[PDB]
Amino acid sequence: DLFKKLLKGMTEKVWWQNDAAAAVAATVSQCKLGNGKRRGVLSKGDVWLLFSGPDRVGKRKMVSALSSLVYGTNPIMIQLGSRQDAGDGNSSFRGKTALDKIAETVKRSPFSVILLEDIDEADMLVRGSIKQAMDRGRIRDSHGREISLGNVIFVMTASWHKLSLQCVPFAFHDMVSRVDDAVAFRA
Amino acid sequence: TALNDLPDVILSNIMAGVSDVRSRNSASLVCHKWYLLERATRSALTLRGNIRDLFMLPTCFQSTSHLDLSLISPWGHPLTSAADPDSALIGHLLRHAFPSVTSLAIYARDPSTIHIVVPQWPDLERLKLVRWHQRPQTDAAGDELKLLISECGTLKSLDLSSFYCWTDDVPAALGSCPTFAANLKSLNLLNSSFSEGFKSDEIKAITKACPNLREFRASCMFDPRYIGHAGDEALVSISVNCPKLEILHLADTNALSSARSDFDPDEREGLGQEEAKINAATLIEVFSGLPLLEELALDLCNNVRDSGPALEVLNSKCPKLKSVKLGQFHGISLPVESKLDGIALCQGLESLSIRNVDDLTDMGLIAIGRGCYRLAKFEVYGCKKITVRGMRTMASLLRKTLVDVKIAACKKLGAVQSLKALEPIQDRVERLHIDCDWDCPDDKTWARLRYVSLWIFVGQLLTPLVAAGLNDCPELEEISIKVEGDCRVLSRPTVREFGLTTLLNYPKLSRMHLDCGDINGYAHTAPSGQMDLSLWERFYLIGVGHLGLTELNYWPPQDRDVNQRSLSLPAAGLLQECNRLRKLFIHGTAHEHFMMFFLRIEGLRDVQLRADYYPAPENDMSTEMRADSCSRFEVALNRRQ
Amino acid sequence: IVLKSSDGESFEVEEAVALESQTIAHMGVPLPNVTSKILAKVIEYCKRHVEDLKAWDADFMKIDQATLFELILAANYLNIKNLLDLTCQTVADMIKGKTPEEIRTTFNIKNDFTPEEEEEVRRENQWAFE
Amino acid sequence: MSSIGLAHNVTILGSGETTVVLGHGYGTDQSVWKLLVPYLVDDYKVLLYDHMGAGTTNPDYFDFDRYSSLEGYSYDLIAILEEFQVSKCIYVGHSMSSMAAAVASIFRPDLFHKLVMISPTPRLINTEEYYGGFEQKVMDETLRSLDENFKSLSLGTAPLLLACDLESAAMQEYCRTLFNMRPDIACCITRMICGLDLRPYLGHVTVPCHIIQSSNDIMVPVAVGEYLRKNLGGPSVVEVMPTEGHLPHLSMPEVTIPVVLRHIRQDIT
Repeated sequence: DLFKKLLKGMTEKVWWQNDAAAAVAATVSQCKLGNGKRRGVLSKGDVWLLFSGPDRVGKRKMVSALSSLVYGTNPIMIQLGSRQDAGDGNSSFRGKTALDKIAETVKRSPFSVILLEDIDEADMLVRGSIKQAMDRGRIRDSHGREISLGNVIFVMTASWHKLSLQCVPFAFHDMVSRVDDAVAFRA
Repeated sequence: TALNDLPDVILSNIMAGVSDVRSRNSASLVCHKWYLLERATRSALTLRGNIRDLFMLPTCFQSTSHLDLSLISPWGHPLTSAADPDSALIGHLLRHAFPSVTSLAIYARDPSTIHIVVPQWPDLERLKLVRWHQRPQTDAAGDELKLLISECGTLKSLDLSSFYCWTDDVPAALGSCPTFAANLKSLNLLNSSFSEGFKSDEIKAITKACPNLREFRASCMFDPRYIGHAGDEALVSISVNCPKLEILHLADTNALSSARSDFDPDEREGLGQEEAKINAATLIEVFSGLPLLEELALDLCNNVRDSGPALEVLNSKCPKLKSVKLGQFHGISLPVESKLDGIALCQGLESLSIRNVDDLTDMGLIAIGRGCYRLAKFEVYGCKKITVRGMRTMASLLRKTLVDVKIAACKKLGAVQSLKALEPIQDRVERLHIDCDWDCPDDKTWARLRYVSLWIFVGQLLTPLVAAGLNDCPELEEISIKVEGDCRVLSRPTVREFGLTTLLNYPKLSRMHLDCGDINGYAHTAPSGQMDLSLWERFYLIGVGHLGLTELNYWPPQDRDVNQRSLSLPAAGLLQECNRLRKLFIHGTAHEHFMMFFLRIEGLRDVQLRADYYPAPENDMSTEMRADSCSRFEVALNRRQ
Repeated sequence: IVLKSSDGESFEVEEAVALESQTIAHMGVPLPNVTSKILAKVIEYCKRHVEDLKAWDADFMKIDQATLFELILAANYLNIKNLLDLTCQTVADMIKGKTPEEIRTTFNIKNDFTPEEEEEVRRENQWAFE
Repeated sequence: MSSIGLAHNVTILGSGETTVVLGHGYGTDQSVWKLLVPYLVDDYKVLLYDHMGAGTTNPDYFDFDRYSSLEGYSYDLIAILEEFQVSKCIYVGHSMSSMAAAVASIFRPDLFHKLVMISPTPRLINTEEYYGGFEQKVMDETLRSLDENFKSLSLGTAPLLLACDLESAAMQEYCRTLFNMRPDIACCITRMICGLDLRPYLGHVTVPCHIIQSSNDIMVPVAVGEYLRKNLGGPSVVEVMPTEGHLPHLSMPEVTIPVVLRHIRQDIT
């Protein structure tokens, strides 16, 4: 019911990625319904998705569709790789790094979707912090403050080539193991 | 006859009655017999010294029952380090120096500190752990709190209101040993530094493990938007598992924040303003299950509506109830014709705290005043409909008993309106809080007023305070001023000074709290044409030297972006001018050059930089504070003759 | 019941007023360790105890040093916990807010501290947050 | 530990064989690198210290005669490097500290492998033909303010003159941290900065220098990078990042930090 109710919209927007859209629709539906991974014995609200594949604009509008459907809000545009535009490089935030931006956005918006572009090109520190947040359920900012993840939808755009383990570099294997789901976008 | 001719029993009884530490130190220098009496009858000691010279600890204080080790310099420094094999000697030294300790307060920077110091006193009854730093990483949860469980133990009271940890540590430690949890009579978990409050399951487990609790305070999350939020089931489990409860204090983590922008619904960008999973029937069952309740506090950040019937049941089912604190409880007083209802039926109340009640009107205030005729302390926050007439009539009704009044964040009640409303009890009120709001539209001796608390927005002046009505206060001794706001958008003030010289109108003023720590600005780099926090510190601290202050707690304004609360040059220079200062506590950071300014004060004795905020600086490379600087400053201060 | 002072003055007393004192209740009833006015004020306080009040307790204490110490000794002898407690509190009130020299001057106390002793005591006192 | 390591608050972090030395600018201390240090400890050994004028150091150890010239700071840096057995270090310095590091490298070339420069300038006072700093009047006003603060403190009054009271709007940002020290020490350091002139010495620098500047910076002109590139005696490279303010490594970490790591890791120059 939930699966299709968001699946037909995802198909409407990204119809060239029907199989991947169906897979992530199922995963998001069971995660929100509670049939997903658990942070140990206790249930967790945070959902981490890995969206591989070379289709970037399709991926972006696709997560936008999920944001507008399940939560009725716009996505938050955090990038980590060599994709910076005139919007992400915000000098208004002042003394905030990428991890600081992620932590501040999570704190201010505990109920939304988070799109992390190019996790492959992210710094080692950022990936380690993401692993720590996925393990402990709390993300640490640059100043040591701990912030609860709430149930924030987390989607990270990689570019390796359902995600096969053979196409993932060894350094990212643990992230794929710990992540709730991995989806490979078709070319 | 004189004291030396009197029997020593009456002399000891007299000496035990001296509570001021300065007077006790003075009396210990009178004669040999007085020295022995004072050393034998001293009960509470707050240790003052450095970690380096801990082995120079005096052994005279053999009869102290309450020991406070949380203020050992450097503040927050690890008392015991596992990297040092001789750190185990500190435990033996403390055990030998204070063998009769029953209440202990210690800064638990490291689990080794707990494991070494706490088990030294088997007869320990009350324990308070303090930690404003990051939680050390452990393999499991609650490992550091498991070190409290001793084979020989009667810890009765546990206080974690200032001990930062994960909310899953407490249930894990309490479930490890049933005897330790069953022996607990008091449990304080009202920590505002928690990232989020306790889950429903964590609350259930904590209450299940401790069936003999008499006082219970906890920071819980009641937002239904989260998963596992505390709700009706958690409160029912609290009532069922702990029938002996006398104090129940449940509050949202945001409700405990110092900044009003965190819990005020009007100051949040649409946050809150939604019903919580708490019903009138659930509150009825909870209150029915707690016959021995004396103090109740439910400070939620989510609205609970039509709570009147529950408060009516409170009077019948809780005869011993004396204090009620309600947060975002609506319909607490909805009078019809003239019949009292809601909180107005609790005639046994002595103090009532009210926050963010939409349904409250003037008639509701009149009903509360007429029904709760025994009220001695009244506090109202965020009521948009109450006016000067209703508050004044309520104060006139409670004229015989009301001595503590707080009126904050009331739109139609400014400073002038609040002072006019408190006219009937002007000659009897002892503690008073008002908001320094001068923009509200629409015989005078405060004879017994001793404490005044003020809240003012950043950039506003203090001069109109005297003209507002707080003119003649012959007995005013302590004033607390809290300043909040974001100054990154304000311009340079047109008036040079905040107006601390206005406080010269009160001749008995000797203690001050200047809380500017909630001001957000620029610390060392402003973008362009902006003003750093040094200008605002100068604006606020000009004229502080003219006041005859003897104690001063100062909170430097913070820069949230770079996470620093440093002292600035004008602030240190102006604080140096206070010649009569005896104690000076700065809740921030300051490097050696500015700290050495304070040696010019001849009467200065107690100086400390206390980073009692979350998160405290982690090490010496994170801020401008160094352990060597603190040691040098302490040595120089103790060198002064 | 009628008591008797040490000097020979005999004063009457009520029943609960006498029951206020543990020594009197446990035990003519001669009182050879007390004076006359000492009995007057102690029984007056016991009366007021049988019958907001801090003003009365304060205005009671508007007496000289020597008579206050006589009240000290009498309250200890007759064993009233309230009398001993508030009289000792009154005594400790003069202790607060005075330097050791002031206390010695106002209490007739001879200083027997050598400068090295006073210095060691001060060094010990520096370990306490006042 | 050692007296040098205690007088300068020297801290050692990280691991590996290559050592990175971080030198803060005047008016700040080693805490300004708190955002850059985590990116380095994984694969580099980080040495942090405070020069003697810093507010976090003991004011008694400050020698007014020695620290009236940059050579005192250069000798202090050399002593710190030799005490902790540091060779071929990568020095990352802020304004007016990279100059001292360059002088030290002139004295001891073997100690430095490369120099990373964050908004440097050999001379802060503009001349008729040299435009690489500020006019004499705008810094004379700052010197007057510092002298007034020192005079007021000597009399027991509060020093109430601030960098935000200057009207240049570039003096306010540049000299903001100059009021973060004891007024006499601040006056001595500011006079040393005013009298500094390393233009003759630029030819003797042989170690590679990586110069980093802010785009269209209003305080230190971008032409200073080209002047240094032309006059430095060794290899050099100039990079421009879109930042602003006196402390880009603290107020704009997301932009300054990647450039600093790129220049630290890249050695071709």
